Amino acid sequence: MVKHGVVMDVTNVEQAQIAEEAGAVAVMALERVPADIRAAGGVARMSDPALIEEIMDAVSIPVMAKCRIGHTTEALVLEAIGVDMIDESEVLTQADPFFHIYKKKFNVPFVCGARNLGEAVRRIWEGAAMIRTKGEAGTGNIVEAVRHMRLMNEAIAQLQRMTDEEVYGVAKFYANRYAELAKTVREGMGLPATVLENEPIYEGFTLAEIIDGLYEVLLEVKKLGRLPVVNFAAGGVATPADAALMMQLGSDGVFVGSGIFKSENPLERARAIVEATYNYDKPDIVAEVSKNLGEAMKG
Amino acid sequence: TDLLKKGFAKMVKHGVVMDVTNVEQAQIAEEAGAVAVMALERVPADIRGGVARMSDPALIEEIMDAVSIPVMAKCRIGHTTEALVLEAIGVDMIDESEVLTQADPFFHIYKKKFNVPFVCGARNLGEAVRRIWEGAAMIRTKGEAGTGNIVEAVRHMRLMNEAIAQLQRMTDEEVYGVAKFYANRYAELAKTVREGMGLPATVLENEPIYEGFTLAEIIDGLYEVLLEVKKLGRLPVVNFAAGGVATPADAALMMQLGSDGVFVGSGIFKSENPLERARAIVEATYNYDKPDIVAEVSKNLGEAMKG
Amino acid sequence: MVKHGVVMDVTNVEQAQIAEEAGAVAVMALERVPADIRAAGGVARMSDPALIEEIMDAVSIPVMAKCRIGHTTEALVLEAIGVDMIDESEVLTQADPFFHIYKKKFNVPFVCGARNLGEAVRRIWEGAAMIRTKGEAGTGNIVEAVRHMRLMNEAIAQLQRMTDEEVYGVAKFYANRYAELAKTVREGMGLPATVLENEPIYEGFTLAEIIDGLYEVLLEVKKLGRLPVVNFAAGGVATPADAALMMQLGSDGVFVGSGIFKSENPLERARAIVEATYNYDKPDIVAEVSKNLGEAMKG
Ligand SMILES: [Cl-]
Ligand SMILES: [Cl-]
Ligand SMILES: [Cl-]
Ligand SMILES: [Cl-]
Ligand SMILES: [Cl-]
Ligand SMILES: [Cl-]
Ligand SMILES: [Cl-]
Ligand SMILES: [Cl-]
Ligand SMILES: [Cl-]
Repeated sequence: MVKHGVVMDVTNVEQAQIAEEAGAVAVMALERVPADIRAAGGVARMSDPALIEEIMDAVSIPVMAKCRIGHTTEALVLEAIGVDMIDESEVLTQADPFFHIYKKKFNVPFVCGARNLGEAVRRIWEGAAMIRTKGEAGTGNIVEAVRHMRLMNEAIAQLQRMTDEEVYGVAKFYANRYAELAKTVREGMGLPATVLENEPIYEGFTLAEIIDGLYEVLLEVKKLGRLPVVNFAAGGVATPADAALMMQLGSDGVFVGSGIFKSENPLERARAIVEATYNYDKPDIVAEVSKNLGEAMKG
Repeated sequence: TDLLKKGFAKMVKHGVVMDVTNVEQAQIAEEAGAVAVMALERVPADIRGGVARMSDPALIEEIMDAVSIPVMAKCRIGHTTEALVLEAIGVDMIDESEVLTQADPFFHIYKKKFNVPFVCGARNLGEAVRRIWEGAAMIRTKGEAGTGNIVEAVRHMRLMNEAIAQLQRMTDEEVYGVAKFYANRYAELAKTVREGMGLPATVLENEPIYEGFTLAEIIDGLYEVLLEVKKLGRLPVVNFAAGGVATPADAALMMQLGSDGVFVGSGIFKSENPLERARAIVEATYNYDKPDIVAEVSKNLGEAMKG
Repeated sequence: MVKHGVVMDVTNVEQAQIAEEAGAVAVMALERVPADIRAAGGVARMSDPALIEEIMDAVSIPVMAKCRIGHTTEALVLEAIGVDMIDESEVLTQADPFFHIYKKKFNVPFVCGARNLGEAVRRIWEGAAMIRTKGEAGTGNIVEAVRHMRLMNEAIAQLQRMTDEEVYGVAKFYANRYAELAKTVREGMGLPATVLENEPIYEGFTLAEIIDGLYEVLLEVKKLGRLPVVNFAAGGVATPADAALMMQLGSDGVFVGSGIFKSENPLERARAIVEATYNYDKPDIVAEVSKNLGEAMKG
């Protein structure tokens, strides 16, 4: 699993090689860049396995691929063809409106997006091995990534000031999202929209067991003062300064999709973002690589 | 028929039913491995600007003569006459579908008096139970035909499975309470009419409201179907997924969610390579628990549909 | 512990002996009959130990004594002088407005009043060895005893139709009464009137542990189809027919306070109620003993 660096979105062999040449730590194989996914519209699904394999053969760095949220068979396909990591992302069209994939039963690692601590804890409990503190992919606006990293940092800072009993109270609150389907159905059957805490609602787990599960993850967060899994910033990174900004905010690394290939000079731009990510604390370097970089993505 | 209706349905389970608009497609569907075809003038993706009605009987007969596998056809909801026409020309099964323009805003066809079996759509348990009590021999947990977005089909199967899981934890008295709630939909016309006559929008439970049945009798009917659902832990009839199946992985997903099979409309003929695509969906449906097979048939399929 | 029969309230040696002569299964020693306690007013407390001991020496049947609700030192005194059973009753002036005595740490058995299933379960969990389904002592009106026995029977009948998961939901609901003090105090400190389920609130037990505790008692009730401890009816029994009525409703026996000594012929009246309680299913006997019984308590 990647721990530092820049993960780049690529749509073909040429881009995958450009990414590696630039210094990417890994690539994200997909048929449509996020920026083009928001505009195009339609239903964005898992990419053709043949395209992903072609990319896997074209580079010597890890290859990631995304599947729709809740689409466990798309994920089983990506695992079967051997991708290094699956990204269950909101970038694509959600397949299951109630539940995310139960990632723990898979062998391949998953990276999941999260807008706040509650989402991160829930994704981690279901099996995520890496978290993507995302904002809004395809916009080229770093504010969304910043808003969420701020929300994440503040939530963790406040969690560290709580007693375990108060942390359990947070776990209990975060667990409610899992009972949404059960309550909706009960209402549809003419009964109150409530649930018993000892009835199965997700993968055989009862609300009570889910609470204990989120509680154990929150205790890890409290002890570490951060998420217990690698956490990269994503969505909106368009310039070397944006990348460096996310690192200063505590990100372990960054994901870049539209910012590179939707800009004027992809290779040069990519190298610059890679250098800024490794030297986020060196203004002179960030400044030099941003010099004469050319047009950046609109957004 | 009674036993013959469910007899036909059990032979289509585990397979893929494909929508076709002509002899060529029907034939492609057959060589692809479809268990049956759904004949119609325009696929759901195209259906969605005007009034979509039953297809010309001549077009359906041409399709029936072009293939050796069974053929189904659609009729508008509540359109008893269209259904009677389809039965007369000999289709193997009638699909009272919401993809077509609803003809009766108050009631669905009373399917029990027909000889030919019916397949009806359902968004949740309540709808499935009412369609089944009306006579449906098959249910398709519908979603959003024509969008190529599997989310709709998933939502409804999730709702169906969760409701059935909750039903099994109830006593018979509690199930009766659910049947009572489900039956209210049949009294809508009666209440609206009473209000129009200047009286409270209420109804007496012993007055006829549907096909001669009183609300009280309808509740007992729904109650009996619910008891069957409770005993079996699933619907008492074949249940297929329908909606946005556009890829082999989508079909495999529905099967893993418990579907007995899948209906594919726009996903095949609105794609780049119809025959190849159809073949891949058929194999993915038969081997939904085989990641390697699903992956294999997904490679180099070409562009799919969207919406 | 008594299992059948009539328990009578006595205020002196003469009454205690009358009670035994009549056939009482045990006596309840106190300085003021309930009917006179409601009228008199003032603060009703534990009786003088000397009076209780005099009664203990005057009879050959068990002697009970009451203490104020929550008054654990009054109870420790009754235990020290050797009473056979302590009755923590609402007949006397409540001493602790938040909690009842933690009866489990005592050696002597306790009998507690209950108006409904929730109260019975809570009293049983805190240690009660016997329950008194009471209505309104001192009134001579059997309706209060009947109302509560009806409420008790119906609640148990409905509990038997529930799954364990639903029973837990009832246990959770019944447990809330214990957090009243904690919520009041938090509000007094300027914070929301809420509590964390893992913080101590009663005898070191957290709300969560109390819930599991009430849940285990409810499972016993569900399995038995009745309370897991002896259950007598009390308050309002003034005639032989009243006693027989309570037995037909499912009572294991009856407590009689005002009905006997506040009537015209105590001894004769007491014997009649004893006979009616043992032959509650024999109208001819109930009728014969009610014949020429004389004036009954007003109320
Ligand atoms: Cl979430
Ligand atoms: Cl509960
Ligand atoms: Cl973190
Ligand atoms: Cl309906
Ligand atoms: Cl009526
Ligand atoms: Cl089913
Ligand atoms: Cl209480
Ligand atoms: Cl809590
Ligand atoms: Cl009882």
